[PDB]
Amino acid sequence: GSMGEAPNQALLRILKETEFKKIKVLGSGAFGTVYKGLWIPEGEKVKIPVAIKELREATSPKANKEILDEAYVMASVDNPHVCRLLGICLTSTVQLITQLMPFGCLLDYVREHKDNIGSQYLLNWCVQIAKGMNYLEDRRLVHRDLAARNVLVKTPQHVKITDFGLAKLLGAEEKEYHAEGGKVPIKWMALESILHRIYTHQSDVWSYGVTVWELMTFGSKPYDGIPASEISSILEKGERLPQPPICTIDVYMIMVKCWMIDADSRPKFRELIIEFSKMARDPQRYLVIQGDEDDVVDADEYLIPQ
Ligand SMILES: CCC(=O)Nc1ccc(OC)c(Nc2ncc(Cl)c(-c3c[nH]c4ccccc34)n2)c1
Ligand code: NA
Repeated sequence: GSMGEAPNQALLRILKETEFKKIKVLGSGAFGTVYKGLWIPEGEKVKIPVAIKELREATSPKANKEILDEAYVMASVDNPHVCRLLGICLTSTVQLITQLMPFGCLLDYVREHKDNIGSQYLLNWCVQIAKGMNYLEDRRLVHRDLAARNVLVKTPQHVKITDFGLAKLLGAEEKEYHAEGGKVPIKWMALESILHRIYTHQSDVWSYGVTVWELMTFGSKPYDGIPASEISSILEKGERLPQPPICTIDVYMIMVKCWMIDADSRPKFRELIIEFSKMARDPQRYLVIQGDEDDVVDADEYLIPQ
């Protein structure tokens, strides 16, 4: 309890609204709306595809608060497996501008390409998502909303984590974030998060296991048919998501470890990177898929806290 805080010198970039045009709606609902768009900086021979996020809440001040908190976090992160803020645009309700991810979210992707998705892809996605989370952990960020819908696809070989609407920054030696009231997706949440509103890097790991389960089932809904109010008592009873058909015990065991009652018994993201990348060297030994396609680890898969 002696470490202080370093200054955050991230630049917040404010973009002119005239420099980009909307093209079509990509998605919308309660959260707000996301548009596909093209950004054309003033004195340059460049056109950049972007997503334009317009969050919607009860009032404009409410939306603007939430959206500026999200811009803070996204402006502070820079990793190949995490979405990056290009900047914000100061309309009546603020717009978040980010890179367009042309293949959409990973959840819809695995649903739409179920039949042409092999073991190599699935396992590398798991590696890449873990690399993203591990980086976020090194930035002392708890994501709190990791799910297949919140993983975006730049290319089938390259995915990035998105949606920092619920993300929280921990203090220097701080371990937990205690949430107030507020909707959070119960079916991706760790038990302690549901019971006590405690969120940690290890509660993010629980969400990761559920995200991997989504991928391995080719985009099934977790605990399908079950109402959210019944979930915590199910988990308290020791019940968990079932073993996906394509999964070997080796892979299913990793998921179960992510869903341990004891948060500190769950794997660390750095360990998941190692485990999944080892598996990715021999994909068909670990996933058994219809119509598919040394202990040595590369230093880029051996990540040490920063
Ligand atoms: C799971 C649903 C899904 O993401 N669809 C989807 C389809 C097609 C796309 O590209 C042509 C994309 N590209 C994309 N690029 C950047 C962002 Cl920041 C978002 C994005 C963030 N939040 C969202 C909520 C709803 C829709 C999109 C987003 N999307 C996304
Ligand atoms: Na392994």
